[PDB]
Amino acid sequence: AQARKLVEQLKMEANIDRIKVSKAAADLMAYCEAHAKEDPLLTPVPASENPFREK
Amino acid sequence: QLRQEAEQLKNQIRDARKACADATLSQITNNIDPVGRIQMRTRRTLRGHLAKIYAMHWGTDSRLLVSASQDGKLIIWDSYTTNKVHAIPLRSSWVMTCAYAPSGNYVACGGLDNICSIYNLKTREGNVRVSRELAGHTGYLSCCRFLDDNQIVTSSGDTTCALWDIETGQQTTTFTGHTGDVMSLSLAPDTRLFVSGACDASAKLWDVREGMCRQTFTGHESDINAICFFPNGNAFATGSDDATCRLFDLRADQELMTYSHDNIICGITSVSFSKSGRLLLAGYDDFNCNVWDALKADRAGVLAGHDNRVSCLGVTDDGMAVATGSWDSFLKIWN
Amino acid sequence: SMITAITIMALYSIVCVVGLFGNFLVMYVIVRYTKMKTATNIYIFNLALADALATSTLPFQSVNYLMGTWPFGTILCKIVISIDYYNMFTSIFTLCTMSVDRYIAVCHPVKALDFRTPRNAKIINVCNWILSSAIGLPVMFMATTKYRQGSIDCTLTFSHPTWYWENLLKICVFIFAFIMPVLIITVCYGLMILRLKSVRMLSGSKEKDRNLRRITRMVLVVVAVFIVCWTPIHIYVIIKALVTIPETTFQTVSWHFCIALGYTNSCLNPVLYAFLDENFKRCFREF
Amino acid sequence: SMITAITIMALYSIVCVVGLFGNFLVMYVIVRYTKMKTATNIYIFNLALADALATSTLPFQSVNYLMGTWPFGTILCKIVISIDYYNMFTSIFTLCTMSVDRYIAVCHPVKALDFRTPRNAKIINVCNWILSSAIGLPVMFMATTKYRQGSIDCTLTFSHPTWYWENLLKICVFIFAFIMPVLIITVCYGLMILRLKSVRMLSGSKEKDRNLRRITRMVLVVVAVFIVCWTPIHIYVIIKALVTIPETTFQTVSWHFCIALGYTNSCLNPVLYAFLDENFKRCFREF
Amino acid sequence: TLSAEDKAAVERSKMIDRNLREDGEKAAREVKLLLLGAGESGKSTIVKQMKITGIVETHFTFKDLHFKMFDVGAQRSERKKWIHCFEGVTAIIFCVALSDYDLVLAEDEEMNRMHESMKLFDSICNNKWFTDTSIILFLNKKDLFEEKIKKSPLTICYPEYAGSNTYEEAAAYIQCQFEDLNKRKDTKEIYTHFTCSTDTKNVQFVFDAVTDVIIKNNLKDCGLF
Amino acid sequence: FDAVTDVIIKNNLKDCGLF
Amino acid sequence: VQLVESGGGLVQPGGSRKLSCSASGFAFSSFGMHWVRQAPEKGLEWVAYISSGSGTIYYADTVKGRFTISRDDPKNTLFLQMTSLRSEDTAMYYCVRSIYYYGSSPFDFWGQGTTLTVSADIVMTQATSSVPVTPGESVSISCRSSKSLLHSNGNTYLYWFLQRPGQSPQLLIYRMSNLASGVPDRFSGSGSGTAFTLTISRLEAEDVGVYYCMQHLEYPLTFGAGTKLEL
Ligand SMILES: CC(C)CCC[C@@H](C)[C@H]1CC[C@H]2[C@@H]3CC=C4C[C@@H](O)CC[C@]4(C)[C@H]3CC[C@]12C
Ligand SMILES: CC(C)CCC[C@@H](C)[C@H]1CC[C@H]2[C@@H]3CC=C4C[C@@H](O)CC[C@]4(C)[C@H]3CC[C@]12C
Ligand SMILES: CC(C)CCC[C@@H](C)[C@H]1CC[C@H]2[C@@H]3CC=C4C[C@@H](O)CC[C@]4(C)[C@H]3CC[C@]12C
Ligand SMILES: CC(C)CCC[C@@H](C)[C@H]1CC[C@H]2[C@@H]3CC=C4C[C@@H](O)CC[C@]4(C)[C@H]3CC[C@]12C
Ligand SMILES: CC(C)CCC[C@@H](C)[C@H]1CC[C@H]2[C@@H]3CC=C4C[C@@H](O)CC[C@]4(C)[C@H]3CC[C@]12C
Ligand SMILES: CC(C)CCC[C@@H](C)[C@H]1CC[C@H]2[C@@H]3CC=C4C[C@@H](O)CC[C@]4(C)[C@H]3CC[C@]12C
Ligand SMILES: CC(C)CCC[C@@H](C)[C@H]1CC[C@H]2[C@@H]3CC=C4C[C@@H](O)CC[C@]4(C)[C@H]3CC[C@]12C
Ligand SMILES: CC(C)CCC[C@@H](C)[C@H]1CC[C@H]2[C@@H]3CC=C4C[C@@H](O)CC[C@]4(C)[C@H]3CC[C@]12C
Ligand SMILES: CC(C)CCC[C@@H](C)[C@H]1CC[C@H]2[C@@H]3CC=C4C[C@@H](O)CC[C@]4(C)[C@H]3CC[C@]12C
Ligand SMILES: CC(C)CCC[C@@H](C)[C@H]1CC[C@H]2[C@@H]3CC=C4C[C@@H](O)CC[C@]4(C)[C@H]3CC[C@]12C
Ligand SMILES: CN1CC[C@]23c4c5ccc(O)c4O[C@H]2[C@@H](O)C=C[C@H]3[C@H]1C5
Ligand SMILES: CN1CC[C@]23c4c5ccc(O)c4O[C@H]2[C@@H](O)C=C[C@H]3[C@H]1C5
Repeated sequence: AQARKLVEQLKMEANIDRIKVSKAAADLMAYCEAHAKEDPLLTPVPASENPFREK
Repeated sequence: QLRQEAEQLKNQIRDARKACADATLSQITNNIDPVGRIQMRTRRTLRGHLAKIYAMHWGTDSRLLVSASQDGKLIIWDSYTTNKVHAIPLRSSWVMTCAYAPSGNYVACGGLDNICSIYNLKTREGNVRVSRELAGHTGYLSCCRFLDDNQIVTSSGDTTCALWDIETGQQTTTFTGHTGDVMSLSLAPDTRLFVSGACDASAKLWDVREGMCRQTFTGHESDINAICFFPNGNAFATGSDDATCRLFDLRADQELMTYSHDNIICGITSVSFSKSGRLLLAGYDDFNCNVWDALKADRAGVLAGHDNRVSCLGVTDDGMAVATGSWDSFLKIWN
Repeated sequence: SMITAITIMALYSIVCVVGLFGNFLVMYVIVRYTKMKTATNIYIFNLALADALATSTLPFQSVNYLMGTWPFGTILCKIVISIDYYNMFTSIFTLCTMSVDRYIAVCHPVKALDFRTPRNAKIINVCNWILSSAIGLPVMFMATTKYRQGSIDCTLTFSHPTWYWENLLKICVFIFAFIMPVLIITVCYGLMILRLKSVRMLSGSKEKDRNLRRITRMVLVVVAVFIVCWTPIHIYVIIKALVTIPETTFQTVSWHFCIALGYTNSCLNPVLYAFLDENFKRCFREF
Repeated sequence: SMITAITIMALYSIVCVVGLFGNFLVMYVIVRYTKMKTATNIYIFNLALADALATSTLPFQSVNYLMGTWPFGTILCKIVISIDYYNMFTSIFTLCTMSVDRYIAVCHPVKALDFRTPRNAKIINVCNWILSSAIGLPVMFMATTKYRQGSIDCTLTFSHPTWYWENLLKICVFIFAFIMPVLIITVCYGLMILRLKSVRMLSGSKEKDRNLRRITRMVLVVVAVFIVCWTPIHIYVIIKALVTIPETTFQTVSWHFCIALGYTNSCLNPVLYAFLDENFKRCFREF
Repeated sequence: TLSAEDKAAVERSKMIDRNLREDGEKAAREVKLLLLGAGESGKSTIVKQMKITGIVETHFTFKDLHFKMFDVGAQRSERKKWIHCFEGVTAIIFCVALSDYDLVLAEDEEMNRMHESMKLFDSICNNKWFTDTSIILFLNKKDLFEEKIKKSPLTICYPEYAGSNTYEEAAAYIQCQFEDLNKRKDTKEIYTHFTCSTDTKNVQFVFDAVTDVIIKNNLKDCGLF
Repeated sequence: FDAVTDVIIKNNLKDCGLF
Repeated sequence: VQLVESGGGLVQPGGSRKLSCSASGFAFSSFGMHWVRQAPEKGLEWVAYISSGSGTIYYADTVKGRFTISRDDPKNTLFLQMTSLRSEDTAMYYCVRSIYYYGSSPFDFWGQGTTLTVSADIVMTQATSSVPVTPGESVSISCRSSKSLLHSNGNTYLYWFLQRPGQSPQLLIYRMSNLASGVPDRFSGSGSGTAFTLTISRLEAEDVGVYYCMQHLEYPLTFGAGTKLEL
């Protein structure tokens, strides 16, 4: 009975729409490139704009 | 016949995964230039913990942060000024997780006592008291995250992940199907779905509304200690005990990239992402945090200065700072 | 119960009255007749003053025992405990100084010409009171009043850890007020007796031998009274600290009896030192 | 004549160089690596500082012997004599405090939980330096420079009578720096060894018995080095005071050799306490 | 420089620092003990004797020494993942019953309880997180063991034991078997005590073992050991 | 000298009052 | 949460009087305590402050020395000691609880006020004194300062209070960016350094009262004159 429930969930998992990996990779790269300027970690912020400063 | 049918269906899913994949991600990411050396210097050194720190959760305002220790204290801090905003005494010392609400009103904690305690911060009395105690877990709570001020998703050691109505005090949706305790969980930005990794080397995508298992990934050798979503909500890097970090795509339904290095054999405790998502920051057992790149798959920086093992790591909401959690009872903020 | 309390209060009353009468009588004879023109009379006057100030705190302990609580206040509790600790060391150091004075007077006469001057006796006595201030001031700072079982208690409170500083106080008071003074007094008087036996003047005839025997008897009485009086209270404090003993009526009587012997030495110091002094005895016989 | 002076100067130079190298090396390892987060490392750091400050005055005595006169001036003469007397008592009191620390750590573990804290170690160490100020300040006041045979002499001058205060200083320094520390160290370590033998963990197997024998050997080496180093200089000072001895080349060599042994203990304190410490030994093996 | 609210917030942080240092000084003196064993070993009995879901915490004070006992028997989850939390513990109290050898395990009845307790002790003793932590071993139900060993021999469960049927010999042999399971005998003591109906002796034995552990810790702190 | 020393001892003992 | 004052009545000049305020329903030891006085026909005025744990104590320059402030945490009572009272001290004294951390709302709860009648520096400027308004229209209230309240951390320390006639005053807007807990969205604060503006959309009869602007940049705290509205 437990094995039947496992097979039922496995059948549910199998029938899923899968897109091409290259298109998703292009989406991931475009998202990373677009928001790079906003990210403080990638490009160092000036000290005056920086909330954390030496005391 | 059904037992053999399960193996045949798994073989069919494997064949479909192989059929979908055509190009390796490392070949496609060759075009983008490497980020280069990334040097982060400690800005603040935070004290007041006399016991082993296990977890920290960032506030939405990027200034407030909570910390969980074995002295029986949840201490809410001010990152900019190094002040202690609140100090919450705990009934049970053994605590393994702590969450901060998106509105900032509530703070959760949980551990070996099988109880999730919700702490109100905007009370008129002025002392942080217990609002609601969640019970009914047969296993140790390992992670908890606020979907809303009234809803919270917790992971437990009884192989059951539950959705809790804070006001009602009972569980609405129950999630089952993990062989072995669920070490952690992360919330997507849209908050409609979450993925939780367990100790059967699997990470299963879950749907809060439907309540059933959407996807399952089995790319890990041993077990999953940590799991964090990407900012778009379609990918999630995973941390494991086999000294590897793996990236899984929800739409592609397969493993994108694998992060590993020969000399590092220690397990990964925690992973996180920057604002853009380009930098993958992880926590290791070798006392040194390593920064990785989402596309280039190299080491962008090394964080050192933690005397004892790194329990947790979290990157703030706007991405201005990174505070690392270690077992030496010091939280250090890296900009 | 009633008989024990009456006996203890009567013992303290007799000790206090005899001590105050002897000390103030010696100070009255010194001030009105001798006028402190000699070094030995300065030492005897400082001994009488230290014994009078030590005996003055005794009715406060009598009231403390009879009532069971301290109603005198925190400030007077500090003053009484500080004066008690201060004048115990002051009286014992005065006894040691007089023993060293008689040792230098007999064994080193040429050096005694330099030593036995009124100015040097005033300097050494002021140094004795200053050295006693080292135990006087911190005991004054530490003494407070704490409520125990609804009754105020006048005692000493120590900073954490309590056990370490309490043992450090008890051991330092024991060594500095018992071990070193008994050794100094015993060795100095014993060598003094040996030198007096060596003296050709003291020997030779029956009358001179009688005078030598009287001097040796006086010295032995001084040493015996000092040891017999101060030995039980110090040993009892050490035993009480080391081994917890159940409270008994006999235990309470032994505690207040050892304290009575400790003050009894101060009471008998005028009789031994001033009354038996030949120079004072001539003054009493003249008037 | 020439050979004797060269030998004495070489002995002082070897003692000073080894002592400064050991003391500053231990203070460098403590500051750069340990950072004084534990009570025992605070005691070892104060021991190293006291030994370094005591060894720092040694070339001034070397120049004083070689020249035969003191050209450094009155103020520096006061500073050198005061630092020498101050840091001798400071180093010996630090040794006594570490002996009491290990005694409480073994025999009274529940009380050692209260005693062995960094705060209490800082309080007791500050009390040790304050108690050493009692011998530091008056020696600073008394030290002057007097012209003897056309040569300046850096020494201590006492108020009249000179003999009384000079004996009082010598006897107090002898008792407080030799008699009481040897008794405290010997009794505390002996009872510590008896308690360690009582411990079931240390006995039982050949390897554990070997470790127990190594601990007992370490304790006996510490006690033996302390007694052997400090005993000749104190006994020689007492003999020199009591009995006048004719000046001889051998007498001068014995005087500077006993002073060399006295500083030699301070030189060998880093080797015994810090270098043989397992916690420091792990730090040396890691780097 | 700082405003009035910033100064008052710094003063609030200093008051929180004073409270945290006071609570840390209170917590440092308290001795933490880990309780382990099977469910039917007799954990509740020995806890009630010493006194007179999730984690059960017991507070008792003996000879001015505070004890924390943590009972972890309620949890059903995998022990390997939360065992690293208990690294800084004074001693491990491991309780088993001597009468378990004839009573077969309830789960499938294919393995003797005594050998499951041997594997239970073997996993805890050889754990990488517990290398210098001593184990306080308690052997429970000795009177029932005496009756059971009179009625039934010890040879039937495993033929390796060939000694004569004696209560003292069988008890000492089972004690030796538990002692043999230790693979690092120099840095880890095993304190074995037979439990009984007398309440005082168990608490005394625990105080003696904890006193020896505090002696070991103080000697390591000094550096002699 | 010895007689003078004995006279000084007598004067000292008289000053102390033991004699 | 409740604060009640006792010890009022008539006092002869040159005498002494010791007030006591009892606290109920909150942790008294964690809040700093303010004394605020009010003249009968003038605005409010600050008296003194004691911090939690008695770490720091501040006074106004006009009341320095004569007034002594203390607090007792195990009995939860705030004590004000008054010595050598003068004819200008005929005012009603309020007790105020103020917690201080990032995101806190100090001056949120006000006392009831005890009457005391005796018988013989950043200047906050209210430009207007009284404006007749009708229920429904938007109401504009302006306050000005003598010093720029914009601190370098970004916070502007201006608090807005409303004292309803015959009732205790309540906090409306704290730090000019945040609304107080329990205040509707009808009130809004805007402006910049040295020029502040208060707007009341959808006027109500309960809103009618006296409006105070308070600076909290440095001690002594100086209040506004008080803009009163009417119908
Ligand atoms: C509170 C008191 C007891 C503290 C100690 C006071 C000291 C400073 C007092 C008490 C006894 C006093 C001495 C008593 C007797 C003499 C002899 C006289 O010819 C010169 C003064 C001299 C030498 C006094 C000097 C000052 C003195 C030593
Ligand atoms: C030669 C004789 C006169 C020397 C006598 C020295 C005496 C007076 C000094 C030296 C050491 C001092 C002690 C040092 C430390 C303490 C601990 C403190 O919490 C109480 C005072 C107390 C107990 C001091 C009392 C006075 C003291 C005992
Ligand atoms: C045991 C320690 C702690 C205290 C000892 C104090 C006494 C007993 C010591 C200290 C100074 C010593 C004296 C030093 C010098 C001399 C001169 C000699 O011609 C006779 C013996 C005599 C007088 C010694 C006798 C013993 C003595 C008085
Ligand atoms: C030798 C002479 C002069 C003095 C002897 C002093 C000592 C040895 C004597 C005098 C007082 C005696 C104590 C009197 C009372 C008690 C309480 C009792 O429950 C135990 C014995 C004990 C503690 C005695 C032990 C011995 C004792 C301390
Ligand atoms: C050298 C000076 C500075 C310190 C001397 C420390 C020694 C002598 C002190 C410190 C710790 C003390 C012990 C602390 C606790 C107890 C238990 C009590 O029931 C009997 C006394 C006893 C056993 C004390 C005896 C004296 C003691 C051992
Ligand atoms: C001229 C000098 C030598 C006089 C004595 C100075 C005293 C006051 C100095 C010298 C050594 C110093 C100690 C050295 C080491 C430590 C450990 C550190 O973690 C806290 C401060 C502390 C405890 C210091 C306190 C102050 C101290 C005791
Ligand atoms: C328990 C131990 C630490 C107590 C040590 C007490 C020492 C430090 C104190 C107590 C008695 C003091 C001595 C008392 C009298 C004099 C005479 C003076 O002209 C020089 C200083 C000198 C010699 C003092 C030096 C410091 C001293 C020896
Ligand atoms: C001889 C005088 C001048 C100095 C003596 C100092 C030393 C040797 C004395 C002073 C305090 C004494 C200790 C007092 C208390 C105890 C507790 C007991 O359970 C063991 C012995 C022990 C530890 C004593 C041993 C000897 C001791 C340490
Ligand atoms: C037991 C060992 C470790 C230490 C022995 C120290 C004493 C006993 C030794 C070491 C130095 C020796 C002294 C060396 C020089 C002289 C000068 C000579 O003209 C008389 C003998 C005399 C005074 C010696 C007497 C004995 C002596 C003081
Ligand atoms: C108890 C304290 C305060 C005072 C102790 C005084 C004693 C020990 C002092 C004072 C007088 C001193 C004596 C004075 C003179 C000499 C002659 C000298 O060639 C040998 C030492 C000798 C013999 C001294 C030995 C020590 C001595 C006897
Ligand atoms: C004269 N007088 C002084 C103070 C006190 C005391 C004595 C000896 C050693 C002490 O440690 C000590 O302290 C107290 C007290 O314990 C008991 C008796 C009294 C007595 C003797
Ligand atoms: C370390 N150092 C300190 C000062 C001094 C000295 C010592 C012992 C007893 C003394 O009385 C004494 O005083 C001087 C001097 O006489 C000879 C050696 C030196 C040595 C030891």
